[PDB]
Amino acid sequence: TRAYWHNHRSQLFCLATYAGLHVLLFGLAASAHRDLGASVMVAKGCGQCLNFDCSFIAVLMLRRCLTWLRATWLAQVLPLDQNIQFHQLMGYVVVGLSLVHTVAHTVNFVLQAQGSASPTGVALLLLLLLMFICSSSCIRRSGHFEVFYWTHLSYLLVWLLLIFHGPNFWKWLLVPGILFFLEKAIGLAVSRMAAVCIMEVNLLPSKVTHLLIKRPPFFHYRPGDYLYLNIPTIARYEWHPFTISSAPEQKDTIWLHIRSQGQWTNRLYESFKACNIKCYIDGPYGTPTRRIFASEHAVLIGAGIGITPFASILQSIMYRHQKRKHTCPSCQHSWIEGVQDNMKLHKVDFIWINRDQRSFEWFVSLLTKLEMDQAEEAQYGRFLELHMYMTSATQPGRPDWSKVFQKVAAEKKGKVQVFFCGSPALAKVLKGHCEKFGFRFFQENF
Amino acid sequence: WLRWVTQQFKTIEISLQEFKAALHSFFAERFFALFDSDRSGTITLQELQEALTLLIHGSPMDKLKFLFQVYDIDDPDELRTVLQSCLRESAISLPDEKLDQLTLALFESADAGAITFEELRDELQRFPGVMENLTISAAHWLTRAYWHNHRSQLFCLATYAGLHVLLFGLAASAHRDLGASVMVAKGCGQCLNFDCSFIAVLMLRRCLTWLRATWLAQVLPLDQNIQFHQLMGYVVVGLSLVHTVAHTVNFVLQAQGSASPTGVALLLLLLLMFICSSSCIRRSGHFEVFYWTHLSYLLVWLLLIFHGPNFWKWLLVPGILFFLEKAIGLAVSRMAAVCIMEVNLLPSKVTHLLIKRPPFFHYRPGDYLYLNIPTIARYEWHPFTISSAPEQKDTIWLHIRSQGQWTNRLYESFKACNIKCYIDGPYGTPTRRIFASEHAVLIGAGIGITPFASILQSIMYRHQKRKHTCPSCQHSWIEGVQDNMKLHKVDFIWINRDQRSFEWFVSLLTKLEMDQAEEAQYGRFLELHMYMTSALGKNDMKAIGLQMALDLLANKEKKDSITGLQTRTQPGRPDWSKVFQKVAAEKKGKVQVFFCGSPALAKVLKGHCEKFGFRFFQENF
Ligand SMILES: Cc1cc2nc3c(=O)[nH]c(=O)nc-3n(C[C@H](O)[C@H](O)[C@H](O)COP(=O)(O)OP(=O)(O)OC[C@H]3O[C@@H](n4cnc5c(N)ncnc54)[C@H](O)[C@@H]3O)c2cc1C
Ligand SMILES: Cc1cc2nc3c(=O)[nH]c(=O)nc-3n(C[C@H](O)[C@H](O)[C@H](O)COP(=O)(O)OP(=O)(O)OC[C@H]3O[C@@H](n4cnc5c(N)ncnc54)[C@H](O)[C@@H]3O)c2cc1C
Ligand SMILES: NC(=O)C1=CN([C@@H]2O[C@H](COP(=O)(O)OP(=O)(O)OC[C@H]3O[C@@H](n4cnc5c(N)ncnc54)[C@H](OP(=O)(O)O)[C@@H]3O)[C@@H](O)[C@H]2O)C=CC1
Ligand SMILES: NC(=O)C1=CN([C@@H]2O[C@H](COP(=O)(O)OP(=O)(O)OC[C@H]3O[C@@H](n4cnc5c(N)ncnc54)[C@H](OP(=O)(O)O)[C@@H]3O)[C@@H](O)[C@H]2O)C=CC1
Ligand code: HEB
Ligand code: HEB
Ligand code: HEB
Ligand code: HEB
Ligand SMILES: CCCCCCCCCCCC
Ligand SMILES: [Zn+2]
Repeated sequence: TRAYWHNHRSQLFCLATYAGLHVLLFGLAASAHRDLGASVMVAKGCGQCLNFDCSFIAVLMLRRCLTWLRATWLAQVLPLDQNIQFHQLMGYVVVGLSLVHTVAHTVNFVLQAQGSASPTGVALLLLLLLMFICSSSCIRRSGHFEVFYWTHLSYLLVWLLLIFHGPNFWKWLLVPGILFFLEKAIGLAVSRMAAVCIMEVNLLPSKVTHLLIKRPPFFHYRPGDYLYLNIPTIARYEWHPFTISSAPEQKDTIWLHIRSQGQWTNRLYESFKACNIKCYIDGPYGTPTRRIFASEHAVLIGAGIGITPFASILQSIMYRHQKRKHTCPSCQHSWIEGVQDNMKLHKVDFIWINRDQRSFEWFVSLLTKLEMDQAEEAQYGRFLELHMYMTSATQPGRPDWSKVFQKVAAEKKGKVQVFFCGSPALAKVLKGHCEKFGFRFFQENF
Repeated sequence: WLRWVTQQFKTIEISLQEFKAALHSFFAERFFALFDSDRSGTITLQELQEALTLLIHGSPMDKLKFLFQVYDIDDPDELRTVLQSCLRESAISLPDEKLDQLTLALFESADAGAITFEELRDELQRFPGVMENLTISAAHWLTRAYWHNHRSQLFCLATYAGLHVLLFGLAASAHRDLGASVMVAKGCGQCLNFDCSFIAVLMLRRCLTWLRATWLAQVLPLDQNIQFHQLMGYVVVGLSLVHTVAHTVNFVLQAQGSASPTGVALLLLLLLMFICSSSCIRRSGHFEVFYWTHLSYLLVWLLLIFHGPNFWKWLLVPGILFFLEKAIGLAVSRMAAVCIMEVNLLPSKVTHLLIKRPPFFHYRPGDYLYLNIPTIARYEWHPFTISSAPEQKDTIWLHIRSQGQWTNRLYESFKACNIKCYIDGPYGTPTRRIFASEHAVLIGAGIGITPFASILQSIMYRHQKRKHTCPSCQHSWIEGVQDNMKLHKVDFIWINRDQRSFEWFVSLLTKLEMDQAEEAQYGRFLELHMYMTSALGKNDMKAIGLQMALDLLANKEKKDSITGLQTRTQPGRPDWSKVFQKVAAEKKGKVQVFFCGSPALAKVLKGHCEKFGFRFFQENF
């Protein structure tokens, strides 16, 4: 659709520039070997393309530097949450190109039939087929992940073999390769790790587990800071990110809501379907959101399914709001302090738009809780308003942004803002509606 | 002891001149007069022996009689003169009315018309232990030291010299066949390829900050990068000189195209930079002229590309790193066209900027910033520590001390507002570990105590923002914790030679302490200790007499006259045993020490913390 193109705009640009660079290198090597007949030309071309891919696959799968890029607007412009299913694509392309390359050189060696390169080539083809065989989803689907890791560790020996197999290859391999080695060196046992222990585990409906891990003493995170969880019982060497779904004012534990959407998280749900186990979290990462707490009548709008950090944001807002309701220990006169200047809000909206509540029952329960929490406080003033839409049947059907925005602009609470977390098809609509009413728009990357 | 006395006497007849020279002042004159018992002006061996026996081996009554004889210049006028001489020796800069009131109080509390010697002893009896502890400061008579601090800089200098002798030998061995000329020429060629390449990667004003926060700042020096860079420049000039003379001797031996033209060009360019980048160009010149002339590093690198055939191999990494960082820094990268709200000139040539806090400017307590002023130096960017707590929402302070050519020129110019300045936002190590503790002991030794001002002001702001008062009953009560500061007490121990440029810090701590001293009746939350070690120690008889009036003035006013502080200022170095014992005596939580100073005290404090079980820290700033 038109909005499919608008959302996938930043994906199609990257895919097309990749295909363009491939055809550029292919044609460059084609021209430089036009003299040879139809077999070493395509072979040299595919060789150049393989150099490029077999080099940059690693930097495509760079873990630590990718997080640092996710914080800036760079995450806004190009999609850097897709690195895994761009990595699998570049792997498939390496396999296809290496296969056609072997076919080209074997046809050439047959035509010439009418060392260091060829044996190393056979071994390289065998290893690439090993990785492409023991790295497909059928290997992690069944509950063996360490087999996958051990087989797919052979990229090291593939790089070794390829160093003294392609003449100009080490030039390509060096910079991404040295970046990869640097990042694997920075990441050591307990560099930013912590051997925290699960204090409890719940199993909410819709196959979502609700980890209550034990808070590490010196672990301080802003609301919305995701962590990279690791559970040896499930998979020893996998590190899947997860968004902390508990307001930082939680001093005892750290929640994590882990929705079943794959092979690791499914393994987690099924395993605990049978608590104190080992976990190794890796720090708080994510965008700092002080623009919300330093605002008035913020309008948090979360669409799609990237709204787990809004649970943390809303719980932190309501905690810091309850933390300004004083009562005299003698007169019992309860008076409400004005702004604390660490949170400057006078109202909040929350418009969660989705297609259903398939996986988010914990979210709906938490929002009813935070709405009933101040429901008796609504006698003088309502702080948190909840607008939840479903668009498939709670006000069913898509909203009317003119209507809800005019309802916002109806009463005067201050400088109305917007914060958004969703599909860029809707982000520009919100930017247009937003500067129409003088609402200072913002957009969040999570 | 007779041998030491004879040696000391032989070391100087010993007239009053050599006496004052060995003793290192009107007190010195009185001592020279009272030492020669025969009033002969020269100190014989017998007179010096008797003086030493009466001072060291003499009883406290003998020392008291000697002090009384030295004090009676013939009363209040003599006491005032002696106290003035002592303060001149003690660097105690007090007002004339302050000294008058001190002399009056001393004459009131000591004279029971004239200070009687019996009355003098009866009053000195109030001084506990000072009787036996009475000892003249002149008797004080009876390198790896700075390497202990330089154990990290000398590491860098040594590895640098090693990585030069390595390249020199590597190039000399490969070309030993050439006779005595091209060997050193090619050695210097390689050393130049290294220095002219890395001298700029030393100047990373952006990546160093990221490295300044890490423990790499603890292991190797990251503040003295400018001096290491100047040193590498000096050795580039020296090496270029020997390299040109090597090639010219080679040429004249052979005579007995890129080489010669680009050689002359690089030689002249490096000489131009070495001339227009000395101290004199900025002491009495335009910082802009310095910047423009010494911008020629681009031209030097360029002409070096097609002069050293394999030089670009070196220049690849540092050149691209330098240009990457320079491109990251753009006109609105993180700059902010901040407007000075107002400036002051606090004493000791320190200027005090109040720059208007940008609306979207959030800094932790103790974050520095790279201030620039297009009026002082158009292009230089100097770092400075925010000396205003974050909870202060109106303006950002900056306490800038004249310690060079930029800051000094700033002070001079303002000595003659709404100007433009381009700060570079917050930096620095995180400081939340100071707030998440109990009875933290912030110790600031040396000249790194500007962020402790910010931290103390933020701590007191939060403390005052956890004191409540009901609008109805007016019942005032306190809270337990605010979840952003869990402290229960703070001890600020501040060692320095003198109050030279920190009287603003003094006037700030006075404010903090007295702002809650009237609440210390039920609980004291911040304890201020201030040590000016250069002041005369409480063991010196003159210093004993001076304290014998300072203490009375304190009891009269309840304010230590030196600073108006509620606490008293303790001259001399601290006995960390007693300090940590007093810390451990009371129980306010898990003690945590913090520190910012020279490693010489870092090791002492780490040893004592292991002795007393306190989790010593040392923040990097
Ligand atoms: C910052 C962030 C926070 C997230 N928080 C949550 C959360 O709280 N709850 C939740 O249910 N999901 C969350 N996800 C998405 C995802 O479900 C988990 O991150 C995790 O990747 C699931 O692993 P999986 O076994 O299902 O992956 P697979 O089933 O093996 O892979 C299928 C999908 O998972 C993605 N994926 C696989 N490995 C990774 C990886 N290492 N990093 C990122 N994506 C990966 C693939 O791109 C694809 O979309 C988050 C993603 C990100 C980027
Ligand atoms: C994080 C930090 C915070 C500081 N805060 C203060 C403060 O609040 N008040 C204060 O009086 N001083 C402070 N200084 C020290 C110093 O006075 C200033 O940093 C300032 O840069 C000195 O300028 P100058 O022109 O006098 O130096 P110059 O006269 O130009 O140089 C002489 C000395 O200054 C150093 N220096 C010169 N240029 C720089 C530069 N760009 N960056 C760092 N050092 C340089 C040299 O290494 C040498 O030690 C701080 C230093 C650092 C590293
Ligand atoms: N960098 C990128 O390229 C990014 C891409 N994405 C894209 O996000 C998509 C997520 O799938 P999905 O979440 O289904 O798509 P959406 O993100 O469009 O669904 C989000 C919600 O917005 C609602 N919505 C869309 N337009 C309007 C409107 N005009 N008025 C009111 N409500 C509206 C939809 O309702 P209904 O479902 O009823 O239409 C849906 O429930 C992925 O396909 C991915 O490609 C995500 C992030 C960034
Ligand atoms: N990593 C490094 O190499 C660093 C080095 N420095 C050092 O900072 C120094 C600055 O001069 P300065 O700050 O005077 O050097 P110091 O830090 O040694 O002097 C600072 C204060 O510490 C006091 N002091 C020193 N040793 C003791 C002790 N054993 N017991 C009690 N008090 C003590 C001094 O008292 P008194 O003056 O009375 O002796 C002085 O008041 C430079 O010489 C430099 O070497 C600075 C930063 C880091
Ligand atoms: C270069 C070479 C190479 C190649 C060819 C490849 C190829 C591939 N691949 Fe690879 N990978 C790689 C190299 C590679 N690769 C690396 C290096 C990585 C990273 C890992 C780590 O870090 O450990 C990866 C990673 C990876 C991953 C991740 C895991 C997680 O989750 O953690 C995946 C899934 C993949 C898949 C794949 C596929 C499917 C393919 C096709 C065959 N991979
Ligand atoms: C990785 C993937 C891969 C694979 C599998 C392969 C496989 C192969 N191969 Fe190769 N190659 C390659 C990649 C490859 N490859 C490269 C990259 C190169 C380089 C390119 C250029 O040219 O640059 C080559 C190159 C090459 C050559 C050329 C030589 C040189 O060194 O120069 C030849 C002959 C070949 C053959 C071959 C064969 C026969 C095979 C199978 C057995 N290869
Ligand atoms: C060519 C190369 C080079 C050389 C040889 C040099 C050499 C030198 N240098 Fe230099 N620098 C440089 C390159 C250089 N350089 C750079 C690149 C820089 C940085 C700048 C910027 O960043 O802008 C500097 C920077 C610099 C500075 C800084 C400024 C401020 O304060 O901020 C100074 C002072 C200097 C000095 C010097 C000296 C004294 C010498 C000796 C002559 N230095
Ligand atoms: C800047 C500093 C510098 C300077 C000034 C110079 C200056 C000079 N120089 Fe010199 N070089 C150099 C640095 C230099 N340089 C280098 C670095 C090189 C290279 C070395 C290698 O091996 O790398 C050379 C090189 C050179 C050579 C060899 C060959 C080529 O490379 O082409 C020669 C012959 C020369 C000469 C010379 C002369 C004659 C002069 C003066 C005029 N050198
Ligand atoms: C099939 C989807 C392709 C998406 C391409 C994403 C590119 C991510 C680049 C990440 C660089 C670190
Ligand atoms: Zn009351």
